[PDB]
Amino acid sequence: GSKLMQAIKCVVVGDGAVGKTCLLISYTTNAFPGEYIPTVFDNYSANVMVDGKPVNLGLWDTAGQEDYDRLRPLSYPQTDVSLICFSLVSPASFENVRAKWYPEVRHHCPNTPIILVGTKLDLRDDKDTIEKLKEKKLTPITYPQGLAMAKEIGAVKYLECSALTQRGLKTVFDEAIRAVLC
Amino acid sequence: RITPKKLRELSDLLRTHLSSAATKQLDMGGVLSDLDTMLVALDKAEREGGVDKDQLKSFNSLILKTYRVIEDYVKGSNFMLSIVEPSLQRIQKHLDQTHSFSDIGSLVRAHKHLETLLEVLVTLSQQGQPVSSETYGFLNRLAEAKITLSQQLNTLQQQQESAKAQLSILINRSGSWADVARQSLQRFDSTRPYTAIHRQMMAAHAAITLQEVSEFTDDMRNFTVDSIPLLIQLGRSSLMDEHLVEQREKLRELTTIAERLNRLEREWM
Ligand SMILES: Nc1nc2c(ncn2[C@@H]2O[C@H](COP(=O)(O)OP(=O)(O)O)[C@@H](O)[C@H]2O)c(=O)[nH]1
Ligand SMILES: [Mg+2]
Repeated sequence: GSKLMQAIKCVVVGDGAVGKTCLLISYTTNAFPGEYIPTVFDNYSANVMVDGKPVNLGLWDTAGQEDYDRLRPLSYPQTDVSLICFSLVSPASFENVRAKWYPEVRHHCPNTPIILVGTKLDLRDDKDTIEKLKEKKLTPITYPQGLAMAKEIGAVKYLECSALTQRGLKTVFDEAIRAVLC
Repeated sequence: RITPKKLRELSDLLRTHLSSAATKQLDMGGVLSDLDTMLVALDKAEREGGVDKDQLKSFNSLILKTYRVIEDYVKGSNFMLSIVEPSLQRIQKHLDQTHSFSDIGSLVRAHKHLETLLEVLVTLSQQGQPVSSETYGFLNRLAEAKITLSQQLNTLQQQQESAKAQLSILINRSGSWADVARQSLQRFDSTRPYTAIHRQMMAAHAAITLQEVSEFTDDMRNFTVDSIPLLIQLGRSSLMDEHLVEQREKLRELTTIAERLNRLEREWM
């Protein structure tokens, strides 16, 4: 016979090259891609156990660019939760959380929970990356900094993760799910 | 093979869509699927003649005129994705290929086709309920194809402009000695009858000719160094900008002059 289960829609946004597309791949295939990385991940829906009852998790990747700006809006309808991603080693991606992504989502999805995701957690303690940024008066975003951004945009949870090491990765999606079951 | 008869079979087909358009009946899956056919037909025809350049142009026109009309008609369940996807997959096989300047028009047409499926499919979306994930997934695949393709097409036209440019530097420079050299060579060719002594005589004739153009010996070495590769790149195809094959053939004539004179000594002395 059949039984019902929860089906949840999830939409990921954020500046180009913050790691959106890799996050999704690494999570759903347990493999960070070598070369070739589509702009937007093939639309794709995952069954995840949570507290003993399975849940269907529809992952909608996005981009922005120029074709991609007419496209992104079409993902928003009926969204249950949305992740706003930015790169921990790109303060400009951080600024667009307040400036761009937060307002865009609240426009299209009033009342839907938002998680803020700081990405590329592995690169924060990488001296190559840190030196490059020192070389132009920049430094990584810290936790209390991201946590405060999350507080200010009314995000339900702030989470750091690294698609490459998978370090925070599974937590991000568990919390995304959890935020929808209240 | 694409014959003329086939081509007008295909043209009467488009005209049919153009009328259904005129009277608000256009089968949009019909016309998009059929257009894909036109593109492969026109592609095949372009690269084995059999069809005269008169029709090829009017067929191209008629295609574009259909695209036109589709764009104007859009302002006023996965059904489309189902019909239109084959076209994207075929066009996707062009991207992984290697391109020459004869391919320009083919790619301009493919681009217009993706441009058009995109505008049509986003329009049906922006109004027709939320979009399915299959269609969203297609849409993005379309946008990635269109931008990769724009990037190659721009590389190709950018490269061609610089061949046009190189061509006319070399044509302009040649002509310091085009004149002297052509005429020298004409005199040399017109006079030439074996034995020891015949060999000395032909040697002498060549030495005279080399002298006549001795002010350019150097220039003509350097010219063929510059111009032979350009000619290999531009190749011998009938299918490119008309002015460009003109300039191209002008450069081949110039190059055969220099190359004769650059060879003359090791050939006859
Ligand atoms: N070092 C590192 N690089 C990453 C990580 N995630 C993504 N990247 C790199 O960031 C670039 C952008 O990745 P992508 O996921 O396509 O960016 P997107 O436009 O936001 O989806 C690529 O070169 C990735 O390899 C990560 O966790 N660690
Ligand atoms: Mg991407």
